[PDB]
Amino acid sequence: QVQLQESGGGLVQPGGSLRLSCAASGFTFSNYKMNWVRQAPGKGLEWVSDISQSGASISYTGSVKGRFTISRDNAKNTLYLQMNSLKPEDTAVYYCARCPAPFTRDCFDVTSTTYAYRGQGTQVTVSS
Amino acid sequence: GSELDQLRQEAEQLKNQIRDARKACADATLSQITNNIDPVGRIQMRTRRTLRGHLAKIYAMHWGTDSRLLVSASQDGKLIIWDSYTTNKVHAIPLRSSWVMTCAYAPSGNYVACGGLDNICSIYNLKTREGNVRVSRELAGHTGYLSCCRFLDDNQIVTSSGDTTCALWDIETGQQTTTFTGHTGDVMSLSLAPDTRLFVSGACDASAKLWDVREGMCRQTFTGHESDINAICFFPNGNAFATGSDDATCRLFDLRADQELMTYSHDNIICGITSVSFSKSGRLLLAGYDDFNCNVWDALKADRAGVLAGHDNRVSCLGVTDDGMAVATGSWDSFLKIWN
Amino acid sequence: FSVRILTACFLSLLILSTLLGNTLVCAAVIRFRHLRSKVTNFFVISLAVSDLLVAVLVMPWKAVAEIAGFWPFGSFCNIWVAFDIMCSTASILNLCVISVDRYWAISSPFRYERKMTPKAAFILISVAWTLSVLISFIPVQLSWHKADNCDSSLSRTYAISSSVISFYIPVAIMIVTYTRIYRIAQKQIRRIAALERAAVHSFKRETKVLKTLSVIMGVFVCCWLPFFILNCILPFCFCIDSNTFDVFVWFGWANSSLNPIIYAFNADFRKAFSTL
Amino acid sequence: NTASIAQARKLVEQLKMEANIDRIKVSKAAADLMAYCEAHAKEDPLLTPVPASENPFR
Amino acid sequence: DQRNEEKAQREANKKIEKQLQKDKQVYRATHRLLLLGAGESGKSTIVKQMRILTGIFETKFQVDKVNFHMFDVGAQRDERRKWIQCFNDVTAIIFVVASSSYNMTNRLQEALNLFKSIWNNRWLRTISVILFLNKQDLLAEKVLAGKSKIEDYFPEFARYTTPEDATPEPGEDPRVTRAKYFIRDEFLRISTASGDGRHYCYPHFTCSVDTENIRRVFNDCRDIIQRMHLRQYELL
Ligand SMILES: CC(C)CCC[C@@H](C)[C@H]1CC[C@H]2[C@@H]3CC=C4C[C@@H](O)CC[C@]4(C)[C@H]3CC[C@]12C
Ligand SMILES: Cc1cc(Oc2ncccc2OC(F)F)ccc1-c1c(C)c(=O)[nH]c(=O)n1C
Repeated sequence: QVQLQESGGGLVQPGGSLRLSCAASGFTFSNYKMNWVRQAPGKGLEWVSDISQSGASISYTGSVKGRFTISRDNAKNTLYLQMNSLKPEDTAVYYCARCPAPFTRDCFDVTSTTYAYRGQGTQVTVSS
Repeated sequence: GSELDQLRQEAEQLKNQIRDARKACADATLSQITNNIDPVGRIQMRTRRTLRGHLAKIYAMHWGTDSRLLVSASQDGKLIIWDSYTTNKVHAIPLRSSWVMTCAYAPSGNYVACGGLDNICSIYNLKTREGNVRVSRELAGHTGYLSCCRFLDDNQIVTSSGDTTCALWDIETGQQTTTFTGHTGDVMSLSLAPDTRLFVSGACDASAKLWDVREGMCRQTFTGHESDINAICFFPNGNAFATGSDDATCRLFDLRADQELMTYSHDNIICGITSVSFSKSGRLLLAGYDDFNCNVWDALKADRAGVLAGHDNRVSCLGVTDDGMAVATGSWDSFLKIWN
Repeated sequence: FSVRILTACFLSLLILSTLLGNTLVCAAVIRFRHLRSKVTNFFVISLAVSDLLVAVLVMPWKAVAEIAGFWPFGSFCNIWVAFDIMCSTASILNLCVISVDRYWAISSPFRYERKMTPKAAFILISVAWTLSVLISFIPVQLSWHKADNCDSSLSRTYAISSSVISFYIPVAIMIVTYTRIYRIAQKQIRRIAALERAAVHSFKRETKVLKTLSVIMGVFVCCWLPFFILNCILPFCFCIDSNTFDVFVWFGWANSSLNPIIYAFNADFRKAFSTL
Repeated sequence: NTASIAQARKLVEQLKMEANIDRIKVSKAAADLMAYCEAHAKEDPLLTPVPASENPFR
Repeated sequence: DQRNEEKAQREANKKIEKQLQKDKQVYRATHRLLLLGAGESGKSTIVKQMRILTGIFETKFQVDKVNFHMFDVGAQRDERRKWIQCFNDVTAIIFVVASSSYNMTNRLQEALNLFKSIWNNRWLRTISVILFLNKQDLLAEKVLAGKSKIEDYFPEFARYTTPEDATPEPGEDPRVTRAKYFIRDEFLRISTASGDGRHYCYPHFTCSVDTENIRRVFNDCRDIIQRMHLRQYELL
């Protein structure tokens, strides 16, 4: 079973630090273009970050570009999202949406809810 | 309190118990008795009959019970019903929608199925007394792309659509007698068992859920895959079935075990599978990959018995006759190579 | 074969390379279907057929006559000249219709796909072939190549009328079509630059089209034109003798051997050549 | 939010109906599959090389 | 009999092949088109402004005797990893992108990711994209009102300026043109990051002028087939 369990998150201060530990078990983690997506309360699923199969094609969305930092661990089969300098708009449930097709630089994991290879969802919230 | 999280925890513990029950009956695997049967060798089949009548890429095909008349779908809006014995096109059905993804030949040869991104399963009459072919029934109840369908009989069929739900249709009335709901991802293919009592459908959630055509519910869920299960085919024994997904690995699940028995993987082939079919004996697993070559996987040793040349585009459709006489592989080059 | 052995081996390997290339193209367009079903590929098929013809019934006779000094089948000199023209001007017209098809596919691709159907491609191929027929066979039946030591340039009264409609008008149409192709390609390349360079914020790709045209058009010119200018000025006579004119004839025929490496060099043809 | 609760309920009932089944041993399943293969290989033209006598394709 | 049913089947196959050869001409004539977006990104205004045309499933238009098959996907599901593979022999993927919805969810980043998945696809890599930066009539004032800013969802805006090869609209504020060309170049970045040469993006700006929009599609598909044939002949 393709299961993704994102450890960490919670409620932190806006502008601090946060690290999500997405346990990627059930598939060859070193062959899928794992990425990060979030879902704010009242907002749809938006793409956050992305990393290649080996860690070269690293890309983030404009809202987290330079702030967040993704890092895949092919040895531990886990995907990390080092959040730095958080913002009030970071109130969202971050999912671990995975690239369905391996060995490809393409996937539509930015789709709406009921997505197959998506994380179970960690409630990453900030204070005000 | 916290119905969502509590129900998710109960679902997680139920999945853990199911996995433990699967591993409990998994003292051995299909590869543990690999020394009891002789190998099959590299049997490189040749193109006995080539079919070049399509204009666009061929997305789906299906064989008939007579093992002579085969149907094929292409994005040009034509449903060419070939004659594999003499290389002749019996009919060229003008499809309502150009882009189509499914094919299902009736077990009696009188009907045929169509459908695609139009979310409508177009049933056409073949042996009608009106001369040419026409729309025998318009099954329009799906909200997603009608990926695949299979003909149980001239009265009721089941279609795997892109709305995460399958549905047992009814050619007599035209409505879904029962809907097969439970797939988390859009369904990509389904196959009927030789007993025709229950069927399994492979979706894009790495979980080929087994359904019951009678009760309309999901019997079992096979979560052994990793990527979008694009193809599926029920083992000729009726208790097992293979699955072809995008993870470049084919897996043979068994209904009586609720788990995968053999994983047909190979490092030389990294492209996913969108075509899976079994021969008359089920020993050969015809697997049409995305590398423009169909791999004839051995269902008992997990090794390809020889890739198939010819096709230069992705083979998205492949099927063996009811007697295993020949396998007709159609790819995205508007060609169908019938291998034997 | 002491000093003539070099030219003998050169002609031998020339015939072998021509035959190999043409047979490979024919086998790729008759065994496979991704190189015969396309409309623009029918002209390449016809070119390869004309090349196989000039390699089987034009090149070997001229080669053995050159390496033997004499002329085999002396009574068949007129028939061999008929075959030589029928093959060479057919190859030239095939190159011309290939360039015309490419110009139609580059300038007005929609009009090309609507008007230049496979039926229209067959009509154009037949037009080129019957043009070669009227240029070669009919003038031979009337003996238009005179004014058994079959070594002559051409009758001045027929040479001007033949090399013009056979090469000069075809080579002019080819020049115009390839120049318009280069202009449209450089316009598309300017657009591609305005896209990619802006995405990053030109002439490296604008030189690739020039190089591939000098390989396609420039090689054909540098092969056939040095022979056809002589064919046009030799019956007019400082001209060159018939001995050295054979070198230019063979240089022109070298375009026939180079055609498989020029036009069948695309990836679609190379993929079938690798498996064959 | 009620859609998520409905999906969770459906998943729970599906997993419960899947759990209380008769999952036979993988050894017995492989034995049945290999027995079916051995019994149906004699009439399988794809597995064994079929001559052009009764094969209407070659 | 010996030649009774066989000859009938042969003549039926001959008639079917004749019909198929007749249909191949119009199939090569009707260049199929894929019209999609990032979700309510203004594709309905494109279907409305397309030959004034079973709901939103497929529309056909013809200009200069060149008919087209624009297949709208406004009725499918959100997951698009399978039905988008059916557009592998398609001519142009007309991507109607809401160029002013960068603040509303970040729909602009969603469209960027959709265009990236379409570009680097295994089947859509040989097909160009007619990028239709729709909702320009709203972008005309979205950047000045401050309700939707580029820097809130794109930090590269500060490191970006209007290109020298830009064609602004008569009467447009420099900031509007700067944001429009920034979106265009952000699409073109991942467009040209493939480096294959088999397909190139065709960025256009729609929904600002109510003229014939299918004329732009015609002029784009013309150059599309031009560059396709050039790559076939190794000329580009
Ligand atoms: C031998 C001497 C007399 C010259 C004869 C000309 C030969 C080489 C030419 C003339 C007409 C030509 C044919 C015209 C049309 C076609 C259809 C095309 O789909 C495949 C090639 C094919 C079948 C050509 C093969 C070569 C051909 C037969
Ligand atoms: C010199 C020559 C020219 C000729 O014409 C063309 N040749 C090639 C292509 C087009 C032609 O026609 C053009 F004018 F339009 C045909 C035969 C010969 C010839 C050769 C080659 C020879 O070796 N011995 C010999 O006697 N003759 C007469």
